[PDB]
Formats: sequence, structure tokens, C-alpha cells
Amino acid sequence: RAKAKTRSSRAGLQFPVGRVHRLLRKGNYAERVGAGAPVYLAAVLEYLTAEILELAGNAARDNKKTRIIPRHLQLAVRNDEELNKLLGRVTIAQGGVLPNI
Amino acid sequence: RAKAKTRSSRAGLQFPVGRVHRLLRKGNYAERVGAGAPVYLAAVLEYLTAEILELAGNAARDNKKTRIIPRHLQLAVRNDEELNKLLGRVTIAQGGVLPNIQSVLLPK
Amino acid sequence: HLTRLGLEFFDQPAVPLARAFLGQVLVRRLPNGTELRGRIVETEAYLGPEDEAAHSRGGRQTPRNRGMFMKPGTLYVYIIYGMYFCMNISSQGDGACVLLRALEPLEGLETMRQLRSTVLKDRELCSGPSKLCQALAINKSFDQRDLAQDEAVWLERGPAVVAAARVGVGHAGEWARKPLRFYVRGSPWVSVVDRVAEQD
Amino acid sequence: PHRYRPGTVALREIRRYQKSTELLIRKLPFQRLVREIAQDFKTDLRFQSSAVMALQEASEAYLVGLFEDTNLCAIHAKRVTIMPKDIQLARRIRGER
Amino acid sequence: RPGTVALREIRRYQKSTELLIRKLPFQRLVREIAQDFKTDLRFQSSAVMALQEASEAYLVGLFEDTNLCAIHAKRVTIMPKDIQLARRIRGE
Amino acid sequence: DNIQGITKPAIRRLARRGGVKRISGLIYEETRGVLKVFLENVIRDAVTYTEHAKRKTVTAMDVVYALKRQGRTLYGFGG
Amino acid sequence: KVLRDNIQGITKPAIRRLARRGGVKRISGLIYEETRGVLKVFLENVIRDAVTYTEHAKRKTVTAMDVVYALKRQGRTLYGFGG
Amino acid sequence: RKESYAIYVYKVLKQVHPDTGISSKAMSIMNSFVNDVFERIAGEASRLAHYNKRSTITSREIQTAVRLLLPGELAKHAVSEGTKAVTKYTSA
Amino acid sequence: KESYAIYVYKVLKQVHPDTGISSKAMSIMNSFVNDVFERIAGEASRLAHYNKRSTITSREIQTAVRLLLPGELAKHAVSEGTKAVTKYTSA
DNA sequence: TGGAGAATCCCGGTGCCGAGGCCGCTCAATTGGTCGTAGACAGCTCTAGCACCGCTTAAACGCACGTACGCGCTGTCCCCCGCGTTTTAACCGCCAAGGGGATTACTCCCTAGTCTCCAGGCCCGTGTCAG
DNA sequence: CTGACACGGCCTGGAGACTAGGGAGTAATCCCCTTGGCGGTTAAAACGCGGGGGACAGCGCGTACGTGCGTTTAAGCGGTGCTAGAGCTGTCTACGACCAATTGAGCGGCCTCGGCACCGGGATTCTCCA
Repeated sequence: RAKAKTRSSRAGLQFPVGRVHRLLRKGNYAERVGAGAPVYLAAVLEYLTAEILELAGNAARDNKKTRIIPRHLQLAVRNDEELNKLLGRVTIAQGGVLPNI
Repeated sequence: RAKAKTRSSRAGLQFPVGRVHRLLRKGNYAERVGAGAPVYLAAVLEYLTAEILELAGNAARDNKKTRIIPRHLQLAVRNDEELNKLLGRVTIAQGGVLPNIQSVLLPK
Repeated sequence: HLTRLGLEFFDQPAVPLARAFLGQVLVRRLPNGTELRGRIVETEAYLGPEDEAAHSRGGRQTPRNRGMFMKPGTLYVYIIYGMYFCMNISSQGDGACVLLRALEPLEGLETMRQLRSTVLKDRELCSGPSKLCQALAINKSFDQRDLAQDEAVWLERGPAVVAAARVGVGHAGEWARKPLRFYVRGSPWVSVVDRVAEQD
Repeated sequence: PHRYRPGTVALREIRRYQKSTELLIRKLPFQRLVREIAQDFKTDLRFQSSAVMALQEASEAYLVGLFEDTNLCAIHAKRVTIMPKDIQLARRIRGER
Repeated sequence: RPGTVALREIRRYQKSTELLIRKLPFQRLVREIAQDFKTDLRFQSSAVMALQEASEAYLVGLFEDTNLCAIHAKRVTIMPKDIQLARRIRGE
Repeated sequence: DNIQGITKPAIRRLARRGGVKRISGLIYEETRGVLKVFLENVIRDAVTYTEHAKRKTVTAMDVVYALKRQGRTLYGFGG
Repeated sequence: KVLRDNIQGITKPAIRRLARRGGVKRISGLIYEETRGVLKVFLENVIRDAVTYTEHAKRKTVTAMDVVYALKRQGRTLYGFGG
Repeated sequence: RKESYAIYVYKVLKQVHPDTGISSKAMSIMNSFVNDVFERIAGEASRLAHYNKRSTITSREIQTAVRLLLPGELAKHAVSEGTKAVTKYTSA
Repeated sequence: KESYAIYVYKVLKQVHPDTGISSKAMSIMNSFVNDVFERIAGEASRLAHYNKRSTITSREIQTAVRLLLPGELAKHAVSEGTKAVTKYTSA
């Protein structure tokens, strides 16, 4: 056999594209799953996780801490309009609320 | 062979058991579908259809009509609390609203 | 007796210990009075404080990594997971070490066939240092044991060799690709082989 | 002549437009509104007539529910006249932005 | 002055992330409610903590909507009619 | 500028269906903005469903799927 | 074995703490009983759904998954417990 | 061809109201209702089977999906009617 | 039990190297990844059944992302997925 | 309270078009048998859930006082309702012409299935740092 | 000053490679449904105007929450002990997928006639002023 290069590294991603392919297969979503669908879904999930972690790291840096706690995740989600639109119906445990009077 | 008896006819149902089986199998719900699940689901859908249809017929009788129109279905759903709770996010076309005027707007 | 190697045998630097710990018999002395007669097929060598993959990199002076300033050839075990261990011998100089990797036995196959259990091919019978260290039943309580005293395990004299680079220490630093790991040629029981370093 | 008091014609209209099931917005202005909104997304686009009827029924139902919540918001503030702050309150509680 | 301690409590209870209801009365309330649905139930600790997190977030959001209803009627005191108005508009 | 086609008597009639007795003059512009936002939200999803199927026209089932996507299920147009 | 009315365990300072987190400057005296009733309704719905999920799996222990799936049903997803 | 739940809703209507008809728009609304409730129950049963690592939808999954979806009295009557139908299916 | 913990480690080290993360925050991100994956895959299943296909391609995932995600998030997610699919098919 | 303008319902005829019944048939539901595996069933281990005792100790509770605030009352003035009149364009019907949805044949590429192998990721008890 | 988190064998699920068959892409055609314009009748909107009446501001009072302090209490933490049952594994059986032949049930088409919208006159309230 040839060199076993991982399919996640072929797309330049970090998320487990093979795991997304398997979870799409056994999740009973369609009879067959195309080749680029796990790549696209892993890239989209990686981008959304990266944006959440961007704003969470900035929130942790603004409060002078070097470790992301769920309060930072709540401020990161709710301080952006788009992520608050995506996670409007979602409660983050140990997340707190924003200061408004 | 033997005489063909419908799966709905042997469970006392008017709703089709075999069609519900085929819609469960092609609906991508699970890989396998048991025998009693289409019978159970046909009975449940038959009961809910009967519950709306009886109340809609009573509403059609109350408005001196022989046919059931969308207004009768909307009155039947929105006047029963369980069916209004079940269909609370459902818009019936040509349904109108219930006659409901608040007490503070009526004159004295 | 005469078939025992003392502390004067190990008094060489790191790379002669890498050269002179190949093809020699390690006879573990179980309390039942039997023998094992295992021949080692590969070793590893950490030079000391100047090696990035060693445990004493950058002047590390942890109390567990202390067995080098009283005698050379000191037995060492470290926990690696959470139950596994490894076989280490201190070389000459502070921080220099040689790690045992794999061996092959010739008698008492049932002993580590049934003792290693907590699928049983001869190629995977003694491949992996942790389960063979468990096969010799050397726990963390034998870390203070000196190598060539009492009735315990010693070295026995036996009757090509290809050098390969470091594998599994990460793609960083300058000491992660030096060819020093010696393995015998033609042996099919070697766990990690180098197909590009075989032609030299 | 005869002139009705303020409130009689409004309650007559409330009973008239709650007894009926008809659509209230004129169909052609709603069609033109749907066309100019959809031309901001994809140009040279056609529509089924049933699609515009579906959009009109959904929009009318949404506005009737919004005006009911607005009416309760105005009744809550000791008023009978609804104002834009009532609509803004109802949409803020409902979760719309 | 009447109101400044309330304002500092508002300011200090929004920066904190801790759980505002005591744990054991909530645990006993959950077991009392669950008795009517099934007899002799066991509960995990994470189940009761998940219930407390959901309940506290639900009550905080309801009190935000209640405060908007109270400010809408030109007063700063929340009343049960504000809760009922917000609760009907949210669809409950 | 077809938002003025949703006339003031139409907004008054929709408020009459909602049981509203008195209406301020600034209600109509806010109602036009609310209706425009709602129609943009539904029509964008319907156009997206149309472009996925590679068609030039928006059908009733596309609008029904777009409204079911937003939790505003519509009966009577097929399903 | 039989638990009484433990609804009074949600005390008055707990409701005041939750309202001051919400941003409430003044609280009426009749707010508290309405808050007991609202909490009772919410917990009744979520606990009933989670107990249904539990007895479908033929278990006597209500799991964090049962509450998480109940809240995912009720339109309010709870992150942080394995959902 | 297009399949519909038209004749079955008509049969139920003639069974419960033997002198009452139905319009085309009303039949479209009832067909959409049957499709919506069927999709709701089957989606809930699929989620329940995936949560408990079961690859089949049995009568039990539909039973607990009906109990989760429908409000109380409707759920009780629907579960009783489904149990009666499955019992009549197996015994004959 | 499988989780996305090491992948969120890798993304966080790419985007914020002097920043750690707790266990509770990682549980929240694992639940977030599962939730977004379930939303996108369920929408792709719905558009597969609506168009009478039995295949989830990149087009259904693209349209599901465009339906679910709000505006700028949708634009950048479509750009990222398109770059990933073009790079993966280019080799 | 009465009278009168005005809105609303009832009964009688009409004519219309959409529901409701019948029929040919094509497609999907039934019947019978086989075969492979998902899942019921018995049993065991060990996690963890419940029950109980006690000490600090913070938080809940009861009470006293005062003042901020809800709430009713009154004046007033803008602003919307109701109605008549004029302008404006929605709407019904029709032709037509063109785009485009929907169906069909085909031919092709891509994705499921499977066999083998190996490398990423999980499990885990001590080194070192950030609240 | 310490506890949560990171840096250290083996195993199983991803990956390469071959096969093959059917699902989706493409070209072509048929006709149903969309658009657009015109006439023309008219319902419906736009606009102006008068006046009632309701929103809104000011003010006074009475009471009911906030705030503070002392006494009570039971949460919270630590620890122990017992056992229900959660979770896993092994075995085997019966239940559902799958396939081929059969056949009747529902669907498209078509004909027909009876419920329902509509017009209209008279009875019956609705409302507003006097």
C-alpha cells in the first residue's frame, strides 16, 4: 500500500473528517453520503469553533485571565449579534448574564 | 394461496398500515421498522383525525353548514385546549381568528 | 560464580553502552528458582543534559531522577498509561541513560504468556517495553536495587547491525533525528524498522 | 344628521373582521412587494400564484398575532390606543430583532 | 438611601456566575415533583444540577421580560401582572 | 418603493382583526418595517430552497418549507 | 418516604437574588408565590419529559441526558452536561 | 401520481359524522395535519431509538413518542387506541 | 466515548496560543460542535428528501449552512468550506 | 326612558360549480419462504446513589421604621375617529407568447461494500503552574 | 498554597485499493402556467374637516417595600456504611429485511346534481340624542 495520509490533512483542516463521514453515515440522514460533504461540514464546524474561541480568548484577556471559563464563552456568544442569533435558544451552564440596568 | 386481508383491516383501522410502513421505511428514521409500529402510528393518526373531524363537524352544525370549511377546522382546533396546545405554532389557511374582544374596550 | 557481569563492565560512555548492550542475555531471577534467558534486540541512548528528549533536559534535577551521582549502571524505572513502566540504566556522567526496548526469550514461554494478562503471535509476544517489563515483574519498589548484587537479574555473555534515528520524540529540536538506535538486520521481530536507513 | 360616537364603528369593524376569513391586504401590492424583496436576492425570478397566496396568509396571520400582543401591551399600560413602543415591547419579549 | 443597595446587588449578581438557589431545597423540590410521575426514582447529581441551571436561567430571562413590562407601564416595581403579560406574549 | 402599497386602511383592518380599538398615526410605518423584515426573512429562505433545486420560480412548497424552518407552519398549501 | 410541600424551600431571598440578576430594582410582595407557580410548571414539564425518557430506557435513575434531551425538546438547549 | 390521505379522512368523517361533507381546502389542511403529526412522531421515535442505541422502531418507540408529543388526555387516549390496535393485530 | 476535545485544543492553539481552557468550557464546546453538526446534517437530510435525492453532497451542506447560519457567518463558512473542498479535490 | 336613522338577520328563489360517486387499470400492498443478526434474557461487577451524624456558620426569618413610589384625581390640549367627496388604481376577463417545469432515455462516474493494515487517539496516575 | 490540567501502550477504526451497479447529470420535447398589456367598471383609498375624548403631565397621600439588626436554623462539608442497579458480556432465537409472484385498492378521469353565495323585502334590534 502507498503512504497513508489522513483525509483531514488533505483539506488543510483540523477536525476529524473521517469521524464526520462516519457520523453522517450512521446518523441516518441519507442513504449515501458524498465525498466532499464531510470535508465541507468539518470546515464549517472548524470555522465556527474558531470564531467562538477568538471572542472567548479576547474576553479572557480583557478580564486578565489565561484560561477560558464558561463566563468567557457566554460573553463571547452574547456580545456578537450573529452568534447570539445562532445561540438564542441555548443556555450555557455556569455562564452568567451580561451587565445591563 | 390465501385470501388477501389488509393489515389495516385486521387491526380495525381505516388509516393504511402498509402505507405508514412504507413512509417509515423510506423516511430515514431507523434502519429497521417493526411490525407493530405502523399499526400503532395508524391508530394514533386515526384518533387525531377523528378528534379534529368530530369537533369540526360540531362547528359546522353550529354555523348551519353541511360541509367542513377551513374556518370550522380553525374553530375546532383553537377552542379545544389540547389541540390548540398541539397546533400552537400552526397557521391554518383561510382560518381567521376567534371572536375575542377585551373587556376594557367595550363601552359602559 | 563466574557467569555474572559486575559494575566494572558498565563503566563506558553512552555510545559504547549502546554498542555493548546488544545480543547479550538478561536472565531474570524469579523467586521460583527458574530462568528466562532473554536476548535483547534493540536499545536506546540518551546522552544527558544536552539531549532534548532526555528526562534531564536543561538541568532538570527532580528527586526521582537522582540515580547517577553515586555509581554508574544504576537501575531505574519510571511510570508511563498510569500503570506502565520502563527499563533504564544510568551511564557514565550525570543524566546519561540507556533505555531497554525489546528482547526475545527462548524458554518459559508459558510464564509471560499467562503472566502478562491483567492475539498471541510470536512476533507480538514480546513487542513493547512496558508489557515485557511487566513480564519480568519489576515494579516501582525495585528502583533502588543495584544491578549486579544479591541473587537478582544480571547480564550473561552471548555466543549486521543498522543504526536508525529517533522515532516518536516529536518533530522539534536538533537531537530528534540522530542515528544511534541499533537494531539487528534480518530479524522479523523488530517492532520499529527503518526502510530508508537500511541501505546506508 | 346622525353621527356615531367614537368607538361604535371600531367595535363593529372588529366584529366584522373577526367574523370573516378573507384576506385583508390587496393582492397586487403584496405581489409587487414580494417581487421587489426577492429581486434583492436573485434577479429574473418568477413566482407561483400559490406561493404569493402562502406568503400573504402567513404575513396576515403574523400581523394579527402581533397586533393582539400589541393590544395587550397597550392595555397593560392603562391605554386603549396602541403606539410603536407597544410593538417594540411585544417583539422584544417575543425574541424578534 | 433606598435603592443604592439594590443597585449594588444588581451589579454584583450579574458579574457572578454562581447558583443563586440553595441546592438541597431544589433537590427536594425535584424529588417531590418526580414522585407524582413515577414511584421510587433515583436521580443523578448532574441531573439535579442541569435542572437547577435551566431553572435559574429561565427565571432570570423571565424577570428581564418582567422588568421590561414594568418599565413599559411607567413604574420600577415588578408585579404579577407583568409576569402574566410576559408569560402570555412568550407563548406559555 | 412598493411598501406604500400596504396601505393605511389595510393595516387598520389587520389591527381590527387583532382586536385593536384605537391606532396611533406612527403605527403604520412600524408595521410596514415589521412586515418588510418578516418577508425578507421568509423570502430569502424560499429563494435559497429554489436555487438549490435549480429552478427559476418559487413554489408554494418552498414557502411552506421556509415557514416551517422558522417555526411558523402553514397548513393548506400542500404537504 | 413522602415529601411534603418543599416549594417553600425556594425562599424569598433566592427570588430576590434571581430578580436582581435579571435587573429588577423593586419587587412586589405577590411576586414570590407567582414565581413558585412558574418554577413548579417549568419543573413539572421538564421532569415529566425526563422521567418519560428514563422509563423508556427501562431505568430507575434519571440521568443528565434525560434532562438535556427534555430541554432540547422544550426548545432550550443546555450546553455543558454532555448533550 | 400524487398520494394523499384523502379517502381515509373521508372515511373517518363518514364514520363520526355520517351526514357531513368536506371541502377541498379542508381536506388539504387535514392532509397537512396528518403529514405533520406523522413526521413529528416518527422523528421523535427515531431520536428515541438513536438515544438508546436501538436500530429498530418498535411499538414502544411510537408509544413514548406519542406520550412526549401530545398533551395529556390526547396522549392517554392515543396510547390506549394504539395498544388496542396492536393487540388486535397480534391476536388475529 | 468520543469527543472533539483534542481538535478544539488544536484550534485554540492555532488561534490563541497563550490561553488554556477548562474542562467545563471544553464540554460546552463539544456540545456546541454536536449541536451545529446535528442542525446542518438534519437540514441536509431535509433538502435531500425534498428534491428526491438519496445523496448528501457538498451542495446540500452548503445550502444548509446558508439556511441556518446568519449573514457574515454564512458567507465566511461557505468560503471556508469551498476552500477546503477545492483543496481536497485538487490533490 | 322614547323616536328615528341605521345596521343586521330571516326567508324565498336562483344558478353555479365543486363535491361525490362510478370505472379502468396500474402500481403498490399482500403472501410465502429463507436467512442473518439485532435484541431479549440471565448473570456479574463495581459505580455511585441514598441514608445518617455532627459542627461551623452563613443565610433565612422576624421585626421596626421611614420614605420612595404606586395610585387616584384633575385639567388640557393634541390627535385620531367618523363621514362626505374626489382622485386613483386594484381587479375581472382575454390573447398571446414565451419561458420553463416535468417527463424520458442513456450513459457515466461515483459511492457502497469489503479485505487488509497500520497510525491516531484513548486510558491514565505525578510535574508543574494560576488563580 | 493546591488542585485542575498538560506531557508523557495498544487497538480499532480510518484509509488504500478493487469491483460494480444504480443514481444523478444531460439532451430533447411537450404543454401548463406565468407574465404582460388593454379595456372598463367600480370598489377602495386619499384627503379635508370638525369635534369628542383619551394620552399625558402635575400633584397629593397612604402604604408597602427597602434597609438594618438581632435571633434561629438548617445548608454545606466531611465521613461512614450499605446495597440498588448501570453497565457490560455471553448465548441463542425469533423477527424483520429481502425477493418473487399475485392481485386488488386507490388514483386519474369524467359525469352529475345539490349545497351555498347572492339578491331582495320585511322583521328585529343598536345606537344616539332629547
